[PDB]
Amino acid sequence: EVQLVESGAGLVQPGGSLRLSCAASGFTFSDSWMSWVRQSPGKGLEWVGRIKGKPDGETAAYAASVKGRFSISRDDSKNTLYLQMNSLKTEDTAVYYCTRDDRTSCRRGVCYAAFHSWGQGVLVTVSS
Amino acid sequence: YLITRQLADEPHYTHELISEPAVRNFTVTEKGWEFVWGNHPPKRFWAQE
Amino acid sequence: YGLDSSGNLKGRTMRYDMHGTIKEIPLHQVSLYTSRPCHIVDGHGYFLLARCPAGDSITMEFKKDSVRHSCSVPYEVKFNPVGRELYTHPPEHGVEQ
Amino acid sequence: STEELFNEYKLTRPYMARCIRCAVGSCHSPIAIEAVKSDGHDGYVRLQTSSQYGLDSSGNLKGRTMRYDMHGTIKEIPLHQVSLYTSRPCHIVDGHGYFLLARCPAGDSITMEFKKDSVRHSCSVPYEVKFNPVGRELYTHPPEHGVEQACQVYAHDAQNRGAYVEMHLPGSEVDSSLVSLSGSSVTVTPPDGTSALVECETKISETINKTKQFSQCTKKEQCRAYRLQNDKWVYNSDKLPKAAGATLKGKLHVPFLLADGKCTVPLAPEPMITFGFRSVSLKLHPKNPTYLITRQLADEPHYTHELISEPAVRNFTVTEKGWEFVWGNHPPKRFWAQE
Amino acid sequence: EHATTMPSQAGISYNTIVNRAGYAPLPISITPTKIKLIPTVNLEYVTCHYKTGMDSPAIKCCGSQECTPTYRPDEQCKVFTGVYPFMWGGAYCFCDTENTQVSKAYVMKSDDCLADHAEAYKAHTASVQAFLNITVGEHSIVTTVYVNGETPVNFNGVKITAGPLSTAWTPFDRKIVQYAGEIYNYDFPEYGAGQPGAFGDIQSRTVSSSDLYANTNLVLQRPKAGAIHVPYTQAPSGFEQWKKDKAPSLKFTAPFGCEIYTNPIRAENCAVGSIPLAFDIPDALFTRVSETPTLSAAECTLNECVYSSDFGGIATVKYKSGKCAVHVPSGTATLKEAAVATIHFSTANIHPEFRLQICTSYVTCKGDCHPPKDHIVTHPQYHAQTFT
Amino acid sequence: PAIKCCGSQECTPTYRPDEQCKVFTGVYPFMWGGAYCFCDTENTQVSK
Amino acid sequence: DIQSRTVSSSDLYANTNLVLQRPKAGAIHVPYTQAPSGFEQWKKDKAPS
Amino acid sequence: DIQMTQSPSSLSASAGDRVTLTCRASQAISFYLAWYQQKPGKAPKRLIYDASELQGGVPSRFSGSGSGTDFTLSINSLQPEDSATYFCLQYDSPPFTFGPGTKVEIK
Repeated sequence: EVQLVESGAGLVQPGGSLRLSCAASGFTFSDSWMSWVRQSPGKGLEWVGRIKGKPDGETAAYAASVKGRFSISRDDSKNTLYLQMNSLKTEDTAVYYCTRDDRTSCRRGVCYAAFHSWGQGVLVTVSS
Repeated sequence: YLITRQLADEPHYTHELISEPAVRNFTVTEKGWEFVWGNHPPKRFWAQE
Repeated sequence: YGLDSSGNLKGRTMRYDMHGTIKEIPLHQVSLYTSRPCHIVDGHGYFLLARCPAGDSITMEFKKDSVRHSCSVPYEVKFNPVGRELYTHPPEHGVEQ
Repeated sequence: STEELFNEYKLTRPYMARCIRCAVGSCHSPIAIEAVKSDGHDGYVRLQTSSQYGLDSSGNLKGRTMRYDMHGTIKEIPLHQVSLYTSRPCHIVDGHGYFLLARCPAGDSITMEFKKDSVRHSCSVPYEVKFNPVGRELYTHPPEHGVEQACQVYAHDAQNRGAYVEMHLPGSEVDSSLVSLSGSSVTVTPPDGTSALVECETKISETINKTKQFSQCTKKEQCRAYRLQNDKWVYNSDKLPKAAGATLKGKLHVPFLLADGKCTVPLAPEPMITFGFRSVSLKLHPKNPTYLITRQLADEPHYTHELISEPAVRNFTVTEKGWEFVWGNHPPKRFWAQE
Repeated sequence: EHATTMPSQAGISYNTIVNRAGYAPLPISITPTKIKLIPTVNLEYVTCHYKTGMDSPAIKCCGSQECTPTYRPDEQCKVFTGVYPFMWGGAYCFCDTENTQVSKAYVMKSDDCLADHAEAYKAHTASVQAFLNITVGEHSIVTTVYVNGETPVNFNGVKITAGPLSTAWTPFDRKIVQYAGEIYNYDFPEYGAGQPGAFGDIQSRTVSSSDLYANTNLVLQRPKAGAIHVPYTQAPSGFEQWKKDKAPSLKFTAPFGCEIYTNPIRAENCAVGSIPLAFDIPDALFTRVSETPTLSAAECTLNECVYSSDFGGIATVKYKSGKCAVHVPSGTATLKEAAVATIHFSTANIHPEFRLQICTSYVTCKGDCHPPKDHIVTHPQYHAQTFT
Repeated sequence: PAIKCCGSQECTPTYRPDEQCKVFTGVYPFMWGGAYCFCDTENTQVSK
Repeated sequence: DIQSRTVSSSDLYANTNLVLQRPKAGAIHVPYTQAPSGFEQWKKDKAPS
Repeated sequence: DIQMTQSPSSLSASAGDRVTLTCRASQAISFYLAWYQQKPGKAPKRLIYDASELQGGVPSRFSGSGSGTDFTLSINSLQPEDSATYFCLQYDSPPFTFGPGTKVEIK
């Protein structure tokens, strides 16, 4: 049982800064593709981001709506996945889920990984 | 065995035992084309304009 | 195949009449081939299962310490593979049909 | 001597692996054929097997004996009791390590078998064995006489020319004989010297040496015992499992490689050449199939290359410029006309 | 009573409207997921290999014998004179002449004739069938209809007499053979015209029967001097020959995209034929006059346009706030949905001029579609073509 | 192969020629000493 | 299909269409389906030298 | 962005029956589809990955089959613990798009 706990959500002064965190335990952390997803009212699940492992450079691919605003910065000193959201809009609010991405086929170097695990989820309230 | 037809009135069926490396240039209309090659599942292709 | 000279049950022996009298051979000494050798699986009653390849005949043979009893017959053994790929010997892997 | 090329194989051990037609159904045979190679010319082929060659049951140097595994314990027999056939019987030439040099003819499949006390161990793999003749005349069994041309053949040498296969750990090997039921418990009984891992259903244990009884387990269909050797090394087989950590513990030199040399190819009968005005009539009487390779020595050579296998009569034309003729492995023969 | 006509094809949503005074149009959305053709099949016979039964010889010693016509399949009996047979313990007789050997050979069927046997068939009077996700006013129920006319369904008010099919086509001929899960088409001989060499060397009316017809050109022959054997020269089995000489059955050779299956005999998804319908819709499922919102101004906007097989189009409208029923009169735009914002459609027109229609009224929509990107696809056209 | 009993596995890159990798789930394999894993599902296999 | 700069290199371009497959239930094997050796085919049907 | 469609959107049924679901794709994704599941106010759950490999923990009455642009999700036996919204995932080319969902309900 991989363990994942979302933290740091609540109410915000919109158009600004905010942080969420996922305090993981249950897998080899520094060799783990991890990702985020968000669920909206009336709209399904959007992928937000995927971070890569130390054997690739801790790179982070993002989504369209979030380039330059959302940034992932993990650290191996503490098993914890950060997301420092910036310049909050009115649709960015959604129930976030930290996830682990197990790679299941590596075809010619570039690998492909689904979303295995999930957190309990946390509510981000962007309003005024 | 190469097993090909069309999904129209005139299927124009081909049953050819390929044993050496071959190349085959078929035709594919808007109605259909089928492709069965050995023990694989059937594939089925259509053409858009 | 599957009995003794006295009628009691026994697993992998064959009984056969030589000039009036029944004998026994264990089945691990009774060979047969078509083109290249076969491999006896099992035997029961008159009938004998085998795992033979394709060929133009069957020759089945045994020995009893000085003799070589063989019998060859021009009955065709066919290898009729499954599916739209024509094998003469099965693969280590594939799909099921 | 023959000791310096076993300084890595001695640290190995043979293994058991699946094959599909053993003697009755699919089985974990100990003479599994991981690979077969027949890129050489004159029937010589190379079998990468699970069994070892040139060693004994413990590692000590023995000459011409094969060394196999049987349900955990290494056993041995000589080599003259092993037989392998493709379609006709082969003829084992030599063995070294995981590898075996044989002189097999062409076939669809290759079968390898032997007999120890009363069983008939056998393994058959669908690996096509290719007789690849040398030259322009295409033979099936090489000749009593002819001419020596170049050839590449799988050599009898066991030296290190530079090829290598891997050698890493074996995976933990399961053994249901270790586990039994003592009426009420599950009894784990490892062999003396090595340890056993027990996975039941919960516990994961590492028994050194003790006939241990486990409660919380009624039947032995639940528990699984894995033998822990972790001392001798193996080829990266696709039919053994893989241990955890590193799994790369050396290299092993590949014997009996493709070496250049000389091989006798047959000469055909000398054809009967009837001269005519701008005409050569070749009466070609072959013995085996033979190539007919001819050209004109001008800008447009009109290259002819025909396989011939029956008595032929072929009438060709010869200009003032010339005409080359090659029947089989005979040397070139040139002709010119004159007015 | 709404009447209409549909293309018989899987995965093709058909969306129609009932325009009548007072009340509003109704979107009727149908999605046939399986279109099947089960015929009537009478078994004629079955056939497998044969087993040349050679009852043992009577050897008469220094005397004669006479045959006896025991009625067995392909029975053949004959008396030979002048034999001198050997056995392991020596010869059998002291009269060289005046001996006799009576041979008797017959043709019983294989012992494996329960698993390896082809069963022949006469076929006729096809019966077509369908599984529909009918939708009449948010009723996405699923059900089954035998398209034969008087085979009504009745779920809610409306009754639907789907039927007939507009063609009597079958891929299945009158004469059919079943073997190895595959249905060949073959003109097998009837029960008695089984010629030697081909399909019909053995004919049994069924499998567990006891009546067998065998014509195998069976002809005995003399035994060699010093041997006890009943030889013969028969026509080879036509079953093995049919197997060595067959074209692939119908799953690989049938037209109209039929998918043939064998428990029971069927040909599904045969993309051919028009299926008519007839809808007797009551007046309880219509309500407009002031119930469906009206009087809006959201005229038309287009966003993406591509004349492709898939729904290559995105058009948007800028607007009470109730569910309307959308439909294009013509074939230049096949709307995905049938009710409502934006729409999604498919077209073969380079410059569409489709008038989108709301329950209130109709609005004009014009654009210019691009070509599609990849020009082989794995889905059939969701739209029918038009001249220009 | 790396067979994990009643758990899971992750592939890993090894930049070799035409390096295919695939993880599998639902295997109940045999060695000479009987079955390897015991959980019917939840077994795993890696083919590289 | 196999391209190596020199005989003593470390890198090699390999496009053989190696496609792994599902293993048979009750067996430990790494099945594959790929294209055969183009070198061998060339060695069969090549123009005479 | 590979705009999917998670069709149907309402495929209710009763116990013991069989049901299917489709997540069709524009571009040709080889086998990298993942059918997931979601419940009221809880997190999702990986059901099938690679379209043919059932996750460890999922009862066998679910099953996968498909390739390219067309896929399936066959429930051989819909017991009443399956009141849930089912999704589909694409992980061959970013963005990692999902289908909207299908709201499998029961009574």
